[PDB]
Amino acid sequence: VFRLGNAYLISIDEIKAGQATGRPLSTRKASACQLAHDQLVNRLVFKGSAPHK
Amino acid sequence: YENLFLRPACPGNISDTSTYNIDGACVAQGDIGFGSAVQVVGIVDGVKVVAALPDGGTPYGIAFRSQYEHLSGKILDGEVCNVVSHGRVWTLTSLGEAPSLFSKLQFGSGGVVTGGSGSAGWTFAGGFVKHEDGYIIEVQVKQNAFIAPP
Amino acid sequence: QINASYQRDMAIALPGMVADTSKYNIDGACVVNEGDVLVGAAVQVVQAQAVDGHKLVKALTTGTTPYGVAIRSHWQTVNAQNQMIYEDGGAINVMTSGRVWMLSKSTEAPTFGSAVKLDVDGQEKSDGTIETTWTYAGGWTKYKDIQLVEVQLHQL
Amino acid sequence: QINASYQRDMAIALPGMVADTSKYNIDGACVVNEGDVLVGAAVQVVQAQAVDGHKLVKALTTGTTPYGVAIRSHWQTVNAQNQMIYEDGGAINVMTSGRVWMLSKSTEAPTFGSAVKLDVDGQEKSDGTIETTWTYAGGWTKYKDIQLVEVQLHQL
Amino acid sequence: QINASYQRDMAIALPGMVADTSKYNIDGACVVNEGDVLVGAAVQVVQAQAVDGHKLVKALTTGTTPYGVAIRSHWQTVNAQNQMIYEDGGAINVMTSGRVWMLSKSTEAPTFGSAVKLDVDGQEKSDGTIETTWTYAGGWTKYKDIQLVEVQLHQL
Amino acid sequence: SALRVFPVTTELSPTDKTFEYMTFDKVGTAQIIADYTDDLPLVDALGTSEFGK
Repeated sequence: VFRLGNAYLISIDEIKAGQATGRPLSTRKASACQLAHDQLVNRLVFKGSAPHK
Repeated sequence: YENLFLRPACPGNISDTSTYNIDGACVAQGDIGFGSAVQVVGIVDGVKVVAALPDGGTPYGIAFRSQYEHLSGKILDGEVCNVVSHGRVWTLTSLGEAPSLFSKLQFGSGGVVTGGSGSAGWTFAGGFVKHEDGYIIEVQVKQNAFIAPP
Repeated sequence: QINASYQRDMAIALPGMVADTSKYNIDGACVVNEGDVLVGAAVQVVQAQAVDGHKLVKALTTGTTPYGVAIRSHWQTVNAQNQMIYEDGGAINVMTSGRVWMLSKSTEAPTFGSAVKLDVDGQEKSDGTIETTWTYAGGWTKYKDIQLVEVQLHQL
Repeated sequence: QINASYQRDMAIALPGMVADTSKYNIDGACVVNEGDVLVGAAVQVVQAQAVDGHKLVKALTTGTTPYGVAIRSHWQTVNAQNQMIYEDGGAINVMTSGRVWMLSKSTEAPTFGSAVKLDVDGQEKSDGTIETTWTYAGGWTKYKDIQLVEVQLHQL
Repeated sequence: QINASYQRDMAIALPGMVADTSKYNIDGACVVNEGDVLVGAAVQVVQAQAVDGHKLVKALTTGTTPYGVAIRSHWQTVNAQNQMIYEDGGAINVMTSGRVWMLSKSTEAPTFGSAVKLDVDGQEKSDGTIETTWTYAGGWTKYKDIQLVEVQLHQL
Repeated sequence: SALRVFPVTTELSPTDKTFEYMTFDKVGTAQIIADYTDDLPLVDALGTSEFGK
C-alpha cells in the first residue's frame, strides 16, 4: 500500500476579497488538490513507477 | 522563552525541538541504516532518490528513525524514506574522543563521522555518548551548507 | 458507435509560486522603490530606514547583491503586460528562505545542489555574471512558452 | 482661554529585546560562577555536557568565539547602577538566530548587510578585533543614555 | 462686516473644437491606421480604398500633405494620457472645411489672412517647414497653459 | 489630536483598495450680432478625476 498528499496556502485578505466579490479562491484550490490526487491515482495505475517498484 | 529537550537518545532520532525540517518525499536505492548520511542521485516526478554516502559525494541529510515506515530495523530498497535536512540529530561515528565544540565534521564512507577538521559543512553540537561498543555524536545539519561541485 | 474517454494533466508550476511547505520565511515589511518588480525575479535592498524600519527594494541591476524573490499573491499584485507585477510605492512579499519557482532563461536542466548564477535582470541563467549562495532544488518544468526552475533560498 | 492638547511618542526598543518574529531560536543555559553577563551582550561557551548537550556560558573575553546574545526574560536581576543583569548562579536564555536589539558603543549608524565586529567586553564596535558571522539589520536607535543596534544572528 | 460678491469668466475655446457655425464639412467615413491621433491636430491620408470607400488616416509626418483636423466628440473618442484621442482601428471625424480651434506651439499672435505653417508633428507653429493652404481666422487664446489658434480650412 | 481636528467619514468597504472622484467644467462665449448672421460661437464641457489608495 502507498500514501498520497498535497496542500495549499491562503490568506485573510484573499478570503475577505473572495467573500466580498462573490467568487472565492479556497474552493478552486481544493478542487485543484482533489483533481491532482485523482490524476495521480490514475497515472499510478496505468504507468507505474520504477523507483517505487 | 526556551527550547525543550527530547527524551530518548537513540541513533537516528532527533535530539532537540529546535527548528528542524524533514524531507519525507524520497525513495531508497540499496539499503540504508538509521543514523547515516545520504546523497541524492536523481529526481523523478518531484521525488528524490537517495543512496548511502559513497566516496566523493556531498551529503544531503541523515536517515531518520520511524516505527511505522520501517518495520524491519533499517530502510530497505524501494521504500519511502524520511530524511532530516535541518536540525540536531544523533549520528553513528567511528571516532574515539569528542572533538572541539563547534568544529567542522567530516564523513567517511557509509555515512559515518570520522573527521573533526573539515573546511565547511555541518558542525558538532556538543553531545557525545556511547552505543554498542561504538559511539554516538550529535550533529547540527543546515540546509545549504554543502554545495554540489559543478 | 462506441464511447471514448480522454485524459489530460494539469501543469505543475507557475511563475512566483512557492514550491512546498518547507521551513520558509516571508518579509512583508518592504516597499518597492524606483519602478516596478516582476513576480518571480530577484530584488535588491537599497537602504533600510534607521527609525521607521521599512526596507526599500527594487529590481536587480548589475553589480548589486540579491536579497529575495517576490512571490505570488492574488490581492497585493497589479495586472499589467498580461502578468502580475508589483507597482511602485506598494507593499511587497519578499521570500528570504524556502523553495520558490523562479523564471529562467536557460535551455538545459541544471544539476541538483549546485550554486545559482543570475543574470543582470534577476532571471536565472546557466552562465550568468551575478553569483549567489542559493541552490537548485531539482524541479525543472515548463509552462506555456515559459521556463521555470525550482530554487532553494536561505537568509543572505 | 485656549484649550490645549499635547503629544508624546514611545521608545522603539529596550536592550536585549527581540526585534520581530522572523524565525528565532532561543535556548536555555547555565551561567558560570565567574562574572555577570549583561542582557543584550554576547556570551561564550566554556563546557558542554556530553550526555545531552547542556552548556555553561559566561561573558565574552578576547580571543574567543561568541555563541549568542542574552535577551530579556523572566529570570533577571538589577545591579548597583540599575543595569539589568543575569546573576552568577541561575538560568539564562540565549538567542542563536534571528533579529535582536543589542548594545552598541560606536557613534555612527552601520550599513545594511555588512558583518558585525565586537569588542572584548562583548558589545558592538565599528572597528573591533573580534570577527563574527552575524550581520547588521539596519535598525539603529537610542534609549535614554543607551545606544542600541539591530543584529541578524545566524546559527553556529 | 460688509458682504462681498465676485465675478469670473469662462474660457473661450478648447482643443479640437468647432469654432463657430459657419459653412463647414466633416468627413466621417475614415478610419485611423497605424497609431492614434490627438484631438486638435492635423492628419494625413495614406490610402483610399477604391471599392470599399473608407479612407485610411494617420498622424502627420514630414514631407507630406495634410488633409484635415480632428474635432471633439464625447462618444467616438477615448481618454488617454490625460487627453482625449482617437484610438487605433476606429472611425474618426475629420473637419475638411470651416473654422476650428487647434493646438499651437507658436509664441506670438498671428496675422489675419496669412498662410498657415504646420510643424512636423501636426501642430500649428510659425516658421515651420510644412506649407499649407489654410488661413488664420483671427483667434488667439490660451486655456490653462495650452495654446490654441483659430484656423479656417478650405477643402483640398 | 489628528482624529479630532479633521473630519472622519465612512464610505469605504473593508475590501476596497482604491477610490476615485470626479470634477466637471464648461466653456463658452457670446457676441453682438445682426439679423443675417451665420457665425454664432459654440460651447462645450469637460471632466476630470483623481485617485486614492
